[PDB]
Amino acid sequence: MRTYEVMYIVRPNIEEDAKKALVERFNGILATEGAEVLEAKDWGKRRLAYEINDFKDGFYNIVRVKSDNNKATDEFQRLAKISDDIIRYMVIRED
Amino acid sequence: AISQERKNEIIKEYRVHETDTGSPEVQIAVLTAEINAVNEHLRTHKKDHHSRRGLLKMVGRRRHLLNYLRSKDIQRYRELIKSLGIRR
Amino acid sequence: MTDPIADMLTRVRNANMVRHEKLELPASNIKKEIAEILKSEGFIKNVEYVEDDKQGVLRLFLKYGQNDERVITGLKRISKPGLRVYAKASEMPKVLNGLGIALVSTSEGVITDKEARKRNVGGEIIAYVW
RNA sequence: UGCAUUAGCUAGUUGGUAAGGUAACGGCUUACCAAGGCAACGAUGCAUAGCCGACCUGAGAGGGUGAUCGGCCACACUGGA
RNA sequence: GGGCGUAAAGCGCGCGUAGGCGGUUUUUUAAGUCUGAUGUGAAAGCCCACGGCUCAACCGUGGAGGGUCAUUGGAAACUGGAAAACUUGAGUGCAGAAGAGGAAAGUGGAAUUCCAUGUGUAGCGGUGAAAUGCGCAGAGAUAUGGAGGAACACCAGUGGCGAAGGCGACUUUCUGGUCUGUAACUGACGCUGAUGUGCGAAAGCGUGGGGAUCAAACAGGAUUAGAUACCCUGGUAGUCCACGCCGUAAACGAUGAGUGCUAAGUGUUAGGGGGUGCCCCUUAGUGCUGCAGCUAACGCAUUAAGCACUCCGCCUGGGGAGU
RNA sequence: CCGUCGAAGGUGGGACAAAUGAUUGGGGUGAAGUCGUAACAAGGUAGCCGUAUCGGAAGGUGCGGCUGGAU
Repeated sequence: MRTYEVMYIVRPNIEEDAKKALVERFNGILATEGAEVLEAKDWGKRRLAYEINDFKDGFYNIVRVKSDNNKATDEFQRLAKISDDIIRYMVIRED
Repeated sequence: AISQERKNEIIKEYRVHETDTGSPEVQIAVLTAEINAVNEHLRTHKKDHHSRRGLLKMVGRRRHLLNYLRSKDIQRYRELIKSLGIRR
Repeated sequence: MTDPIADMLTRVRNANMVRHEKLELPASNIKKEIAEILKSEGFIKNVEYVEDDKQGVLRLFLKYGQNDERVITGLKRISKPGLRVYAKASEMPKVLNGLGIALVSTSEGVITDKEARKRNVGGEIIAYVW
């Protein structure tokens, strides 16, 4: 019904061990009460076309997350503003 | 609640060769699972009162389907009770 | 359908007021001779034969005069579901002593009121559609 | 008969069989027997009245429905054995 | 022999099954309408007649005679309750846009008060006529400045409104959720609804805090043949935040209730096509536009109270009585 | 003789009733003798709901509500 395309970017300096626990929390709020997703990915070394906060790198893990309870793209938006973990996210409502 | 193909395994294994929904034993089974599927949304959303009556209406429409199950179904009445988790 | 002749009574009456030659009364399983019981006299004129499929719709084929003169001055409901108006050997009514045909069905199907007293029975006339 | 200025009642309530003896089975007692069950059929409280065959009555649709005069049911200061 | 409006009538109670009652095609084994044991068929019974008492009580007719005591065993495609089945128009709202369901706000700079020191001394709180206020042993006026509040003028819109319920000195939260053109998914159609959570402006409630330009009362000022009133004023209370909770309304403009159709639309905040917005866009959340027919009239009609779909329902002695 | 049951009575507290004084109210009354436009038009204050108040009878300075406002 209400699909959401979240394309959040992580910090350029984060340990893999902590990165696994960082994506676990993001996936925990995305796959909460039913995942209903398409396919997960894990982009690595790459360059962004636009610059935001003058960084050096940034791990990627953008995955499609279809929802019906409208609670998967809730905390995520707040996570990329209050805490200093996410920088550039996304908020697409297109099916 | 559950997705079309995420709860079509119950219908297929409990319905005759037709690959479709609308059966009295299929509707009752697909509605009972829906209540359990929306049971996690009935906890956090307890302050709201515009969905609590919705389940009652869903059970009210299920009564009619259950009324036909009490007509002439004895082995088809306990088949949707010993297999799932309900009373009677 | 809550009332058998619900639309039936709200069709001919409305068609006899707006002058509707052809009518479209939702035909049923008993909505045939009940809407054409006055086919003997001329109240509801007459029709060939109810032709449709599994209770579809039946016409009445109403007819008027030169300046659209309606013979029926509004039709009201009397014998409906629930209560029963069974005229036995109590007392048969009379006004002009013979003219048209009404609702008196027993074991002869659809009969007129000419021999209504002869049979001394008063039931409701009905028939199937096609 | 209703109570709004009361809204509830039966617990061997609901059915079990056996000590007898009367017009009779016998939850009569007989051995034992349930939880909120019975009950809305207001059972359980009241209202309390002798009951009927009758005469007026809307024009019929509605409504009344006992003084007669006989059946019965009573009573015999008060109770009780 | 009662309305679902002035009459005799708007449950503000928006969220829910009183089994009273609200299309589901086909379809059933016989709920059923009119036939069947009839002997009996009597009666201070209206007995079809029946006996006279003149004005009075003069009583036989059980078959007639009804006041009988053949009305199916029965002919199912069918009040409320429907298995095989698909649909959009509604479900989340399928793509939409203003909603940020919601700004309380530190650095903040603009004030009635003291005073650094000024529209700094007649400046302001300041009257239907009727202003009170700022030393008598020592006394306000705010362009400012060293201050703001319950901090905040504009984005707060005939907004989405989902129940009587539309947000900020830009500003963040998605919180069920409601809607018009559209149907991706199974299929199946009622009562402003028995769970009316007793939700419910308002004084009173969990007012944490509260009382400041101020402001009831109070000093008062004022008439004319008549006004402690009201007006204004120094002037307590009186108005204020999370924390069981808090309840009448002009909740209904005295104006609640499932109908449509024989004129067009269907606006709002601003978002949308046929394809270029020229022809289309039924209509709803919202503002509703009159004509068949009713209603004694008044008045209901692309959302009648004509007539085909729910329980409800109000006038009963005017009264007394809302006591 | 032990016992079994019985009327009857002393009465137990309550309800129940009826007068009695004192009362506190009704429901009008003694007919504008007591005071007054207590309200309606454009009603010296333009109209009107629940309320803190609320009078020998008569309301409004608060609390939220009102076009039912004329030239």
